[PDB]
Amino acid sequence: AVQQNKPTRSKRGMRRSHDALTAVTSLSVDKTSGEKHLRHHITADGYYRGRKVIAK
Amino acid sequence: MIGLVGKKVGMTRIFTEDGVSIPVTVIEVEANRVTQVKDLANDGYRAIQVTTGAKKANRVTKPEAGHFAKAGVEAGRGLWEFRLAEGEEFTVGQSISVELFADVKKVDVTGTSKGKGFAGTVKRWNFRTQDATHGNSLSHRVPGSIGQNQTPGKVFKGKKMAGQMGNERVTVQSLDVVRVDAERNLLLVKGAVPGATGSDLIVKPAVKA
Amino acid sequence: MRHRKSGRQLNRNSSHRQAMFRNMAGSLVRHEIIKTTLPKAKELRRVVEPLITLAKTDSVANRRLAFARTRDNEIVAKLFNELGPRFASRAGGYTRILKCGFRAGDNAPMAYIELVDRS
Amino acid sequence: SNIIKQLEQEQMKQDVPSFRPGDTVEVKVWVVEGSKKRLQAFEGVVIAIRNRGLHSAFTVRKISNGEGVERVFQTHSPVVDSISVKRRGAVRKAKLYYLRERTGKAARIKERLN
Amino acid sequence: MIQEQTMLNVADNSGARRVMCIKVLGGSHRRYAGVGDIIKITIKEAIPRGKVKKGDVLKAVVVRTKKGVRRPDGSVIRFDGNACVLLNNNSEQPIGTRIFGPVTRELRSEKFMKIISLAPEVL
RNA sequence: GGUCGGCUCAUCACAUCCUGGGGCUGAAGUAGGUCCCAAGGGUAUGGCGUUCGCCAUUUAAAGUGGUACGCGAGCGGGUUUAGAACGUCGUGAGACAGUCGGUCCCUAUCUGCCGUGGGCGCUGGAGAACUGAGGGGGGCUGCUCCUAGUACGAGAGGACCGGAGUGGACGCAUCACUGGUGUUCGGGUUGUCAUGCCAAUGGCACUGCCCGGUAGCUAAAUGCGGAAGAGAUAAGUGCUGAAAGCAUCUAAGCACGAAACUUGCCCCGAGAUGAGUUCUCCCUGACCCUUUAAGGGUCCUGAAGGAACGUUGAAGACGACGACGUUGAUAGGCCGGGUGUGUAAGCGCAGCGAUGCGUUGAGCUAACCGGUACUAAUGAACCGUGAGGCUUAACCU
RNA sequence: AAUCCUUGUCGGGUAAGUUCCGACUGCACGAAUGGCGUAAUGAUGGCCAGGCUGUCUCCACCCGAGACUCAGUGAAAUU
RNA sequence: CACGGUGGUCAGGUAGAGAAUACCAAGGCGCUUGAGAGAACUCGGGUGAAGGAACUAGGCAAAAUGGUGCCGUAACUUC
RNA sequence: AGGACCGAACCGACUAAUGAAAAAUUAGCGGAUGACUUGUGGCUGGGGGUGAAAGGCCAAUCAAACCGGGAGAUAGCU
Repeated sequence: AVQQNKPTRSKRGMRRSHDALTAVTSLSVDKTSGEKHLRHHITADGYYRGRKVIAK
Repeated sequence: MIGLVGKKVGMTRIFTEDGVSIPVTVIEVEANRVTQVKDLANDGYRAIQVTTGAKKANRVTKPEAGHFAKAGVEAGRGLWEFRLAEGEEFTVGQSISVELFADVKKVDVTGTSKGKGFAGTVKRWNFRTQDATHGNSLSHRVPGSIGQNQTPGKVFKGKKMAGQMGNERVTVQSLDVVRVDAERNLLLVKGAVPGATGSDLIVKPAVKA
Repeated sequence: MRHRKSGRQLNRNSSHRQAMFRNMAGSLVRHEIIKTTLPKAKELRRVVEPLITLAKTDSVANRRLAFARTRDNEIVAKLFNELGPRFASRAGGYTRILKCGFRAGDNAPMAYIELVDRS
Repeated sequence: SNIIKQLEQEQMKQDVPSFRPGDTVEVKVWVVEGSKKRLQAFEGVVIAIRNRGLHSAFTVRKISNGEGVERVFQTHSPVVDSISVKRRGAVRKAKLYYLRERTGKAARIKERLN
Repeated sequence: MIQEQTMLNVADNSGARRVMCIKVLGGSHRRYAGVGDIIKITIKEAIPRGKVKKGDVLKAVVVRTKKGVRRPDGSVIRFDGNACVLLNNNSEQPIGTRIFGPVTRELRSEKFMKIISLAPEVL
């Protein structure tokens, strides 16, 4: 139910070893608009694999 | 004696002329082909390594390709070893067929069972459920006690508990071999053998017999 | 476990789920493009496309069936008079998913689902 | 699969007549006793059919010697010699399990004419 | 699929209408008795003047079950009620002289040959 | 400054209940008695707060103990609060191991255990297949038949040894069958609201109430298992054989001997840091720099392979594992089939009508089967480098 | 018996009944701190039967809410 | 605490004995974290072969019964 | 007619499982023309009240309420 000894700061650190985030490996560049975006997602302007899939 | 690497096709049934229905697992045993022949001198033991099936030339890797190339054989879906007995010779390119099983009466089929995932003790270990009523509080399928007080003051190793169930190698033994069909590359053995449809199966002649 | 099982539950009971698919599909039909969570969008393909298929063969019975499925007459009309003859030639694949990042309020992955012959 | 199908079809009988639920059928079955095969009939109402090619079955119910008896024949088994429809019944269900809790006059099933 | 506390009907003419199973014989922990399986029974309801009498503890052999029996071809035979034939505790041959209702090929053996002979229909 | 019993889970001892091996017997046989070895596995359901016990019916057997009289941070009949009463004791308040009612909390830090990953290591890197140090699982037993109504015995009765079948309990797998489930399929039907109304549909009433039921998952369903064999032994039996002219199973030597032990069967397993083996694949460039060594740095270079992203899976809590990514069937859709339901709607006929009949085994049909690029799986980018230390030996020249 | 010995003994009920019902040496019933009966009534105590059933043999599957993962917020006992 | 308690008045429709219940009107709301996933286990539900109290201290809990009309209804009774 | 019966409101709280809640929930359960229930106001005060009696209740407090005072009670105890 509850601890008998305050765990150390070292212990805490160890525990949070794995808590670290992974940055996106590399963004993709759209062939037409030249603007960066996540793989397989449309761009902010609304291009995907060249063609303008959605109007702004 | 060596074994073969089939694939589980499905189950069906063979009616006998006598009246009896025999429940069979259809194992498709396409031509297993030798890749490597190990020995006491180089590798430290006699065995053959075989492959089977096809594989995408674009999805077989370089090292994999090279191994196959050396053998002088097509790239199959895997590699499997079989220890050789005294007086069992095999050449490297050689293709073994289900024809091999025509003489045998029983087989040990081996394969990876279906995966139940995280299973509780009731499913995994046949633990008896606790009472469904009569006051029982939040403890119907829970595993009950797991030890003794103070001595030993620890749970013993191997305690039966919940956990990953299935998706593991299992060998059924002494399955009677009903039909060897060299034409259609089939082997019918009586009874259920492990794993799902499409799964690889290692068939061997039965060790106990 | 769920070996070989179809369908997303979507943390809803069955009736509710059905309702939402009816609505969502209808909306899609109306607008030819909607933004929605990705899983939901995926699910929708198996409601809308069948409706579209049904709409190809124009009959009274078919129309009735469509209505039952959807329950907006306008939507049905759209399906039968516009979309069926538009997709007449097309064998399946009437719709299209387009992943479009992440929703602000709950980091849910969104995606535009749109009819194929929209633009 | 394909292979399985192939295996099955070369075991199926080609002479199974068309019967439905509600029909009164007469199934002749082989019976071994000592060293003499003999044919035993089982007339009754077909309450259920299961269609699964080689694994097709049908369940015939009769009232022998007071006791109600159901018997589930595997349709393509060689233990059944001949199926034969004596009478054809007009019912509106695929399965007449309601007849388990009906007797005599209640368990009548009108004849399917034409 | 008969077990302790299951009430069977009686196929023979020994006197008992209704008997209860109090033990499935032939093994430690043995759960169920099917057809051809000897059970220990108690007589719960009997006719006024029969051979047996109410509250008699004695053996019986199960001859029909509602669960039913499989044959090698995969067929199953079921019945509408679970029935047995009462037997002597020692000799284990039937008390009754006349079997009512159909019985099964499962039952035929040097043990229960009499019963089969008696029976109107063997399925 | 958590004390009975029950349940659930056990684990160990052997002073052994069953099964196994043996000596003696007041052991003819069958069945027993008793002692010795043996802890591999097994070792009952019910009737009447209990443990126990008695009784019923089984069983090969229903072992005896330890484990905080094992187990309440795993789950209240009894004793042991407050209410009430009987008997009894007390003048009385009250009292009695004398006799209806009455709150059982805790989200797990560490150890431990069951599963499952991330890191680094294993000395260039990578992809595979192994060996197997070690560890774990498994090890129960009935009945019937034959041998043989033989041996034995006055009869009654009735074998050892050895073989064959079929069960019980337990375990593993599996879904072909028999079934369960199947709020994602089809249908019936009550009340009510809606779609303008009829007809037809949908909502809500536990899936409104039901009847069927696909795939999956599943047991009651159906396959398989316990072994044989080998080695070394236990008690025990001996062989040859002195010490002790004899005798003696032993002191030298030799042999047999049991579910125990080691193997043999199944699973994990090289973090086995003692970090193993085999096969295959990949990288064969420049110059600075000095605190000159397995040193640091800048340009070029970026392999094998990996990861990531996406479509996903009889894999799965998440990671992981598997499949596939247009040189493509990975998923969805579509086509055909199958399965399920049980003759849709609309129209026509018959009927005063409810309804029936025809079109029509129709319509609709999830997770199935076989196909099909219609939709989605992007050209890339990212990590990973650039021949791999020293010392000895043996070889090659 | 709202009686130690005691699971008294006999009978009934059950295959089997320390409970229950009926009867026969009051450890230590007993007559308004009432005795013995009693129809009706009781979320009252005990016992038996019919029906019913996942209570159980012995669990299986399914539908939802949590648990698990992601994003936002963000406690507690204890030490 | 943006968390159970709180007197009066108003009382539509269809079904119904009804202010019960079900579906609706007028009117008012979706309950101030969402998104996925579809393990164990917990909660709240549904169905279950054969058996049917064998469960348990105890049928606890579930299951079942369930309406109107008519026929019919024992002991015992303070009638 | 009825401290009559079945049954919503209303009053209660026998069984059950389960902080939103310092006693609730959902599912059932009892009474429901009466010794009923309820609103508003009033009265009874601490060895005192009230009590169809449980040592119950008297502001989440009861074998003698709360607040302040005697008061730094006393404590051979921790």
